[PDB]
Amino acid sequence: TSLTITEPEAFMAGVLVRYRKTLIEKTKYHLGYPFNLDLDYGPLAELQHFAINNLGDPFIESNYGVHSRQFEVGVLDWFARLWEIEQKEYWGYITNGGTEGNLHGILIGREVFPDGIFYTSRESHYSIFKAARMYRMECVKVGTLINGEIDCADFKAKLLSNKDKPAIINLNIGTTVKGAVDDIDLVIQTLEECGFSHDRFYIHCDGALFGFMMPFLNRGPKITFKKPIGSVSVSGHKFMGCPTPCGVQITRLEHINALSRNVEYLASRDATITGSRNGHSPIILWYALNRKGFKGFQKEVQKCLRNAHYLKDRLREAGISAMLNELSSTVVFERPLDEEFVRRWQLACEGNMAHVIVMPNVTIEKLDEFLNELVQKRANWYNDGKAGPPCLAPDIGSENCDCDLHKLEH
Amino acid sequence: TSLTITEPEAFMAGVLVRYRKTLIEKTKYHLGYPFNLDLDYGPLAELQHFAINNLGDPFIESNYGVHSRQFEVGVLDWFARLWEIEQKEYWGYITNGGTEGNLHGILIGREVFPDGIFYTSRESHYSIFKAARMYRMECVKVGTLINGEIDCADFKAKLLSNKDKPAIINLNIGTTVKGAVDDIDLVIQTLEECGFSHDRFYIHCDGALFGFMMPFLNRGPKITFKKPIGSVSVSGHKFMGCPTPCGVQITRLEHINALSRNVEYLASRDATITGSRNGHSPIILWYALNRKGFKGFQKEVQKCLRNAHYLKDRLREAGISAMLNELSSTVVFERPLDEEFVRRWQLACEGNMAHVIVMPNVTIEKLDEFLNELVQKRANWYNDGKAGPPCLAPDIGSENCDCDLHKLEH
Ligand SMILES: [Ca+2]
Ligand SMILES: [Ca+2]
Ligand SMILES: [Zn+2]
Ligand SMILES: [Zn+2]
Repeated sequence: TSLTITEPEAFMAGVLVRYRKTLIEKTKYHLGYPFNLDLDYGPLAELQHFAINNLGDPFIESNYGVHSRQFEVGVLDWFARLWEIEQKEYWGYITNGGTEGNLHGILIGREVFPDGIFYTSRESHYSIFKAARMYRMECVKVGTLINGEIDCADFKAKLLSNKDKPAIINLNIGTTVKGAVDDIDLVIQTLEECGFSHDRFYIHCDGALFGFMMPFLNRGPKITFKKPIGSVSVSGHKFMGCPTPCGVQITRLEHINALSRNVEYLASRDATITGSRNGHSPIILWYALNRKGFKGFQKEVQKCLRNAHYLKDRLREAGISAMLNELSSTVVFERPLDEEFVRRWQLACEGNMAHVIVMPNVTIEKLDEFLNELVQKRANWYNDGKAGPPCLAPDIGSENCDCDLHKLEH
Repeated sequence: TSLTITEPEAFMAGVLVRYRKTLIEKTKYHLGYPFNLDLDYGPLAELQHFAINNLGDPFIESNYGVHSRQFEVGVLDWFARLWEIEQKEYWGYITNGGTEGNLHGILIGREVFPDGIFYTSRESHYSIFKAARMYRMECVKVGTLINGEIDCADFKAKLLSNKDKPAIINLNIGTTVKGAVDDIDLVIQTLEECGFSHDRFYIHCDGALFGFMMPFLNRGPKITFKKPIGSVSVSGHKFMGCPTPCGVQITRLEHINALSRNVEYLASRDATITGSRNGHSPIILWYALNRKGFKGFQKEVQKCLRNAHYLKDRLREAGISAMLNELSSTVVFERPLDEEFVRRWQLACEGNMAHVIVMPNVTIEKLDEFLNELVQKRANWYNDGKAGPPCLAPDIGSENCDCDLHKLEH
């Protein structure tokens, strides 16, 4: 459905009204992807009048004056507080998304250790493997437990067979498909007891969704630069919500010296992946953090976990295979067989799993509308004498599978 | 000037009114950077209500439904027509800027030729060298004529000393500082006559500013995939104008197969540098191309060249060193000595050069306000018996220098 451009009104603002309609509709039924669709930023749309560009370092003002560094630096300072690094220990910037933050953090680690072996789990986001290939790093794929966590036994095994070289590591704070959280503490411990001291490994934390969310609980492996991590990224258009993709990458200031170069025509430094940078995003994220604070976010997070547990419980009671990890708003379940149902609710699918990500816009009323439809349609899919439901035990563990075999065991 | 975030109105919408004021002011006096500040996109700011995300390939719809691919594909088709490649010969996407397009095009070339030597001029944008380092390519810096063009003699010399390996080449369609245009035709010719056939070289065209502008003249070395180029990038927030940085990268479809990988949870492919992608940009660029067409752009371009020639002429008549290349809106001139004057007009500086880029928002009335101030202040800078003006002959040629020595020669 492409929309051809013709040489020279009505036809154009006609299109905006129709498109706006299809977006309202798509927004109503969206469940599959970790994007917060509850956007409360109406006062800021004045600013679409200016060409805001934070071109260069956030902490060194370029000669391009139409920028939002006041906001950007505010937001970054908040993130530094959130992850416990002090003003004079940290560098970072507001990115174009979680994949830019991954490319930045992995690049930083390659520069700390050019001979470094790179390690990540099999359930790392495609951005991580893209980065290693772009960067010509040796990528060792570490195995994974049933639930998605990195397997620190297989990790240990792999560390010891490359004991000469330093270790560069990506950890998944909330894997894309299953919503697992790599055990930072155990990973650190495993390194130390294979004779990797702090000065022979670099850890990047990919927290595109859950990295934002986890500091608002009193639970789980804390993300803090008091541990020997190297950098942490988050996507701003995931939990916080932002009309355009953005994110936040924060690293140790010591680490940024190897990337940072003066660029005379900016009167700034280039330590970012990008050149020109979105300067609306920093304002949008500043507005949100201010309106809501750590209390407003903690609420939204706790309600999202509650609503995911609800969804999971309702699915199990309908005898549909489903899992929800401890620290997660990602409900993995039996992949709907009706692919037009998949497209209507915009579900992400891998193999025999689909998932719903319960973002602030995802309400109980909306989960019920969905469970209604899914249950009605499921009845026509696996009726005798057709094959009967797929077994998700290999994906989510047999405790969570409700196929013909595993429903009996519970 | 950072802006601290505090836990919970007036204080916030107070800030927006003050910030909006400083942006109006900064927009009034901006001359140094290639950003079109004449933004006519008021009807589209409704859409800041949606989380538009073109996540994945522009031509394969992902399951995330809140996207602008209708627009994106329209815009890309227009660019394909503009650079003369047919619907079934080309792939491309709307990027986050000219640096993403550079990283994409250089990556494509590295995959066509993994053993390839990379060549660019000394006056390539910092993005180009950043890419080669990120990508661990061998970068051979080719020398440059006075005016900024790549020196195809020094090119030839360098080609022949690496005659075994294939050649990957970046060409600067409008260099950042001086506004030069690498001679594509001559570069091609030089390759052919050093025994590089089409299947042993890849050319990327960096056209962040002037790549958009040049097809609207009947002059200069035409950008066309009928010649053996590999890819062309442009920045959308440069000439066309866009509140957020964006761009357009177009390559040959044959070339994209080496990067493109299916990602099951998108139900799309990943052939981009990025993951999540701005889906407002494609709409903004679609609106602009439609309102104005090839006629509206041709006008804006011709007026920008006219206004640059004006600025240059006025500068020479005040006996201020200045150059304007043939195919350029970039007026290079004696770097103001008053750095607060530099910051007031937001000029980009390198060495003894500054420059004004004459973008559609840059009017004659505004150029005159600037020439007035510059001329008044210049009188206090080089009065006897202080040193007298710097010599820009090494930078811009002695025909364009008006120092104490070279002003005599003309
Ligand atoms: Ca329960
Ligand atoms: Ca003239
Ligand atoms: Zn089973
Ligand atoms: Zn001179």
